[PDB]
Amino acid sequence: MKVIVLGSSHGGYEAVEELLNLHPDAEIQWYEKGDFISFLSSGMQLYLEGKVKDVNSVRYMTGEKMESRGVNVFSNTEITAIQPKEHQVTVKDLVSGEERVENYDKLIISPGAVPFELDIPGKDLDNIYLMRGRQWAIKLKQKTVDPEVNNVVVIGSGYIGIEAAEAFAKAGKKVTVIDILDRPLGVYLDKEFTDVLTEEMEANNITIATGETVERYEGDGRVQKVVTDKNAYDADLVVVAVGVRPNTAWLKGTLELHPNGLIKTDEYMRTSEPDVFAVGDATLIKYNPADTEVNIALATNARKQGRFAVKNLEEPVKPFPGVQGSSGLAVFDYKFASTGINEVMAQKLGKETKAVTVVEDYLMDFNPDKQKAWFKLVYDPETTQILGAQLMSKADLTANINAISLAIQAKMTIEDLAYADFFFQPAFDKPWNIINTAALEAVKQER
Ligand SMILES: Cc1cc2nc3c(=O)[nH]c(=O)nc-3n(C[C@H](O)[C@H](O)[C@H](O)COP(=O)(O)OP(=O)(O)OC[C@H]3O[C@@H](n4cnc5c(N)ncnc54)[C@H](O)[C@@H]3O)c2cc1C
Repeated sequence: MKVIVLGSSHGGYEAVEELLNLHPDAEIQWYEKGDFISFLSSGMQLYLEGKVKDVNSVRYMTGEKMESRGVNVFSNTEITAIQPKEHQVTVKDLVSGEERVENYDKLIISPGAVPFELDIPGKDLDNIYLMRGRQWAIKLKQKTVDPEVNNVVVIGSGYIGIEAAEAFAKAGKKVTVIDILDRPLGVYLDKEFTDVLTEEMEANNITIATGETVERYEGDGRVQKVVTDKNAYDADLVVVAVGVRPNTAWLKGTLELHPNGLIKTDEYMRTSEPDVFAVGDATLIKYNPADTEVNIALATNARKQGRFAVKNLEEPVKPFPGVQGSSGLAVFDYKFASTGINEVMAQKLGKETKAVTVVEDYLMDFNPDKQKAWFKLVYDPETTQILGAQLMSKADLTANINAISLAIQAKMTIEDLAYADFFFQPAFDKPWNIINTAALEAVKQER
């Protein structure tokens, strides 16, 4: 049984791991069009801030290690087309230009996504950079110490844009973040959280320009200005972090795709064609808070889907359990985490919700280490089932969001969480901990 896996990033990598422990006998080929196997773009911020010195260590697998396990690794080799009925792919060795056709019994593809670019005048003056992969990581890092870079503009105020803004602010640059949306990180956090984070970023000389549409880049050879409908900003470097496009144009006509380019798959990771499975950023995933399919481009999702594709390789026997969209990040001193439905998600899905927010010290009064914490619990108005939660503090309390992720999956209610058994010891929390306290508030709001 010969299985070909496309892609060495999170989705493709975990498919290879699950093949090794479920089908040790199989002939496994692993293809990567790039030069470097399994670079962790999630670790790029630690490298840009100087926490990690060696860019080549920001990875989780090497071709050498997988070959020791009997996998055939082909780096610098691109799968150019799939011929699904005859079960063949044509591959191109990018160093020699050779093209050959390869047959498979089963094919798992995790083609991923590419950074979205602004197709505007000035489009590629020098020093308009993107943020994905090893080559961009290295170029961004060289700019961090360049004395000619004084002003950097990042377009996009989502997760990746704020990571870039923090990294260049810490390198001593002046940073402006521009976006059409009215709040940074709105996809992850509601207004009472992003108001605090905006103040924190502005204290560290990041200007946030919201509600503005970028119209063109101006400069002579290299960028010098970014002009929006409302303003013109000086820029020595631009980081475009607007979003991501599925890497699927080459699949048009071969596999069924959604209007937005995402690959259609069912709950067993099967595509429209026999024996080809698709995983990761290029697909939709079962979203349990709202019982629907949503594109949630996270490494956690791609890894779980990669293993479930291998579980359903011979028979559709194991439907995907679904996810809650859990995410977490530190922005200067604040560490936040969120899961499930928040205001932007509810708007997009047309879902009605209720919520309580508690802001108080997470340790008892007499303990001098006490610090404020913000917690918001979102629940269904009819059933009072838990639909989401967001938490933030300068203290690290983020592991508590893992309990809310499970509560949503288990369809627990505000009353279940109000009296759930969480430990107490006064160096760590209060007799009713942060989750108990917000659920107790919600029980009062519904009485
Ligand atoms: C800056 C940054 C920070 C992030 N931080 C986090 C985080 O902290 N936590 C988290 O959960 N997620 C994070 N993510 C998201 C996460 O990295 C992605 O969700 C995940 O990498 C998706 O994996 P994938 O396999 O679907 O695709 P991709 O990572 O896009 O990889 C696809 C791979 O397949 C290769 N390929 C594509 N086409 C072909 C082909 N035709 N032939 C051969 N090879 C091909 C590509 O070269 C690429 O290596 C972050 C992403 C970025 C960019």
